[PDB]
Amino acid sequence: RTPSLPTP
Amino acid sequence: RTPSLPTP
Amino acid sequence: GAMGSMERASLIQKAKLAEQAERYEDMAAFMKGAVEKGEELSCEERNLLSVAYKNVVGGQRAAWRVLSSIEQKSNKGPEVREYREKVETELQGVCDTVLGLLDSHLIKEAGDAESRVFYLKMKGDYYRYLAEVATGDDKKRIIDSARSAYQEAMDISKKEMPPTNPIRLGLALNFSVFHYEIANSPEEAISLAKTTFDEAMADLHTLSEDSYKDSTLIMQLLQDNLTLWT
Amino acid sequence: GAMGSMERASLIQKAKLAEQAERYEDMAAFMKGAVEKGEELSCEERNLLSVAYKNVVGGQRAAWRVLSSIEQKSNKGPEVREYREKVETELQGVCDTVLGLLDSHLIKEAGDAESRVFYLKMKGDYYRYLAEVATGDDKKRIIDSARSAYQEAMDISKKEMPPTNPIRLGLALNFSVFHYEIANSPEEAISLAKTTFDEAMADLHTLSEDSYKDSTLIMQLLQDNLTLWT
Repeated sequence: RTPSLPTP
Repeated sequence: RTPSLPTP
Repeated sequence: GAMGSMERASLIQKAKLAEQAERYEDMAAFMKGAVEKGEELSCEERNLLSVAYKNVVGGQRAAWRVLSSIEQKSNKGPEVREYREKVETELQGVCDTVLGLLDSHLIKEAGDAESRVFYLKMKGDYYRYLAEVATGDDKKRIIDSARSAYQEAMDISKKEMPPTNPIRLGLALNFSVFHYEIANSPEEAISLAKTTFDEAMADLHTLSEDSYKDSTLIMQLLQDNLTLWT
Repeated sequence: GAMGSMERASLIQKAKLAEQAERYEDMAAFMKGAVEKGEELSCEERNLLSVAYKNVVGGQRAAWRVLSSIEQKSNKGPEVREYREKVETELQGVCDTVLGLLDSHLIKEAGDAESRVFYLKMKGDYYRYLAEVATGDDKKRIIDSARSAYQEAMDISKKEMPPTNPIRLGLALNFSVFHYEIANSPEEAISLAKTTFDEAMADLHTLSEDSYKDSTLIMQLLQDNLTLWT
């Protein structure tokens, strides 16, 4: 899969 | 603290 | 319900403690309690809500993928399917809880672009997570619900936020992932990531050092995906 | 209770799946269910039980330490204390559950040295975890309960197991940690670690390559602690 937004 | 036994 | 007796401020305080202790289930429960107090969330509080549920559902999704992979390779008794179903139901429960909070009543009370975009992005994300495990009659409706939320968020962000705004950037990143992974629209994913990146690049000159750091971080994540996709 | 309707073999199968999915709470619940079927546990099954609860309590202990540290630095409202207490109570609950399984009825049905030492080592460990958070009137009794379990385990292991046996080695490692961290007996800790290491070293020549690997791994952990302690 593709990386989505991580935690800040 | 000191390390105890980890999981195998 | 269970958090009804605790002060709002205490729930927020404990959410922060739970984050430090990496107790994300607790963190989510505290923030659910805080939302259910009925007051709007600040920027910091919105972030706490997001962090909490992202970690919880993140673990569930990772587990689901492990089990799903085992299940597919097995295709032996019903246990793998049963356990995958269990994790799936729990995941759907968490998604439904988050979506419930957004619908009752975070989104409707969110007037400022920053808050409204944040919650609509969340709505898109949690429908997207539901879509990842969906198969039945409502699968297309789940996908369209994700799409609709992301689209409204995009429309607002384009009108009301600079192209370097971290929320706008993160929304674009996740909507592009939606296109690539869920909607079978890789060209749309690539186009969105590219245009987002380029429009942000052109606005970096307006930013302070701190803002520059945040925007360029997310820009790099867009670039990372473009590199993977091309 | 909740696992009463599931086959023993299915519970074991799901414990293994839960391990792969890093769902340690589930894993522990499955293994609790398996124990409650009333049959003795194999070597593999004992390891699954241990892994499950070690991970669960491990997370709780880490959280407790974070919160305890915050609490001490604060010495502001009651929230840190309250939340530390919450985590503490949950931790004690898990320890009590494990100790309950050992007492009803794993230990009393364990006749072979390998099984009996394994369970008594577990008993020592979970009393040790209780000791880490204890303060009240029964604190000394908790410590003595840990000591007593470890000692019985040691006595059996010395009589019935070679000095390179991984269970014997791990027991010695953890009992030495007990001495250092709980009993305020660093010299006893060092002595035990040293003698354990040396007696294992002298028996390595009897081992196969696979057994050599396992024994030397734990020996290195003993050496690591000796290095830290001296």
